Amino acid sequence: RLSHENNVMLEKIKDNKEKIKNNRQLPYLVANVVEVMDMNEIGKAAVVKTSSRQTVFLPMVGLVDPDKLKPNDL
Amino acid sequence: AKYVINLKQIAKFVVGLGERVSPTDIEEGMRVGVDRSKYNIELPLPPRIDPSVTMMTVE
Amino acid sequence: QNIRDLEKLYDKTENDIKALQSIGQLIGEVMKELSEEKYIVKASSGPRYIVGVRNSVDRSKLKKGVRVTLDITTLTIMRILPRETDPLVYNMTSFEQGEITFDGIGGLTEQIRELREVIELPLKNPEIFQRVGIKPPKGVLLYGPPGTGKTLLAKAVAATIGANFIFSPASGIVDKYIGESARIIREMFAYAKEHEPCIIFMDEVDAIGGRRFSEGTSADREIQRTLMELLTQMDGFDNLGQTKIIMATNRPDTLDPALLRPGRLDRKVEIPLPNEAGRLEIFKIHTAKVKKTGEFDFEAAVKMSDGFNGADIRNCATEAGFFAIRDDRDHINPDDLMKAVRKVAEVKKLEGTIEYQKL
Ligand SMILES: Nc1ncnc2c1ncn2[C@@H]1O[C@H](COP(=O)(O)OP(=O)(O)OP(=O)(O)O)[C@@H](O)[C@H]1O
Ligand SMILES: [Mg+2]
Repeated sequence: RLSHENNVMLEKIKDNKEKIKNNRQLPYLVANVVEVMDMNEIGKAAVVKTSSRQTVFLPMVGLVDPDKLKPNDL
Repeated sequence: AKYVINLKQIAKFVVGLGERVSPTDIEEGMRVGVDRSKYNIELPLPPRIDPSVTMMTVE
Repeated sequence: QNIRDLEKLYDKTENDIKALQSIGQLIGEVMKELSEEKYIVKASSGPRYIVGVRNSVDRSKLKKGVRVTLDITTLTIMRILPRETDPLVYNMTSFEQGEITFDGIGGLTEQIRELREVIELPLKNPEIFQRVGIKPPKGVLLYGPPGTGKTLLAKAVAATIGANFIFSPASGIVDKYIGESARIIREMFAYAKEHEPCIIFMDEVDAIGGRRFSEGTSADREIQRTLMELLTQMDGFDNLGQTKIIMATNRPDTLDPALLRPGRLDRKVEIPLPNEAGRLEIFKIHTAKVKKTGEFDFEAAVKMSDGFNGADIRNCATEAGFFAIRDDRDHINPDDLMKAVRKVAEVKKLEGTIEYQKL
């Protein structure tokens, strides 16, 4: 049971990483994180500030350490 | 390898190559002929020179 | 812990997928309530909009100023996001800490009292300021010769006393784009109103403090707009609630008289060159960590260090440490401080003869 489950879940991890890969494609926009909030206090949600002058809010961030984002972090 | 491009005032995209330029032909400070759609580094260009410094060259 | 940690990795990948499904939302500012389902919201891009609100957002908490989130496609209000802190303000208040305390400052004891009567007294005893009837002071323009403690005092104030400190460089406000040299000041003063008490501290203000020109260039004209924006948010058509401003410079003469008026900049604490007994405190403070190896009677150094200004004494300590190294000795000798004092005093002639007028 454990062997088959582990062998299948390694492949499903590879599938998840591949599904991540199909959206981590260039080009990206570059934004400076304005401030990171934990909206659950009222799950980390940041407020990026794109170089296109748009201050886009995010319901939640992903693919990036939510605790390792500081103001003025490209 | 990823390249950070600083379109004058439209954006500050981060972009890969465009297969028409060797990866070692691009270095910091060079001007890149970035593709319009699905931006890419296509053609490096000579460094920007001020026009007023051009006619001061006797031909 | 194979299976459990693999499940944890699965939770991480699933969170990544959920983030992949999510979408962003624009941020705007509500400026009107046309109806119960029609709002006039600004956008960070700049254009205004007539936006319909959702059904779950509490319509009561929608007045001029509240930040809201806008869906990118249909431009519909989604959330009730709280007030904003500009990143160029957190980058200011998030300075390291500073390890020096009021003990580290020597000689300066009367001016410390004068500064603390405006920084600490109003913030911790607003009752004597009532029956006596004095209007609480706002500004404290520290000024003096270059290198006497005008900045170290601010570091001590940051470490000691308390209150939300905002260290402000002079040029760290000026930006290339139009108006941003004043929006930064506006957010600086707005953050204080939501973090009372605040001890906003500019520095080297003679950059944006110059006597406003009458025929200056374009650059000197946009700065004057910043000086106006700073000037109004101290005595303008509004009262600074609980904000104290500390202000430091080396050349008070090149300061705009409108900024120098008593009423905007209150008691002008002056930090002078250390004088005799003051210099002994400086020598004791700066030559206490060093491995002293003698009866360090600094009286000769006190006599010779005439006109020395603070950090210079620390430079004599540093040069004495260097001279001890020159002989490979591992601790300074009382006759090596003398050489360093002489060497620093000779260099002091290179500096211009520091002149300044008591304002
Ligand atoms: N009273 C003092 N006791 C001990 N050290 C002092 C004293 N006053 C100044 N210093 C020294 O001064 C240094 C900090 O800079 P300083 O206070 O001289 O700058 P400043 O005069 O505020 O500068 P600016 O000319 O840029 O406004 C430190 O090395 C500190 O040891
Ligand atoms: Mg200073």
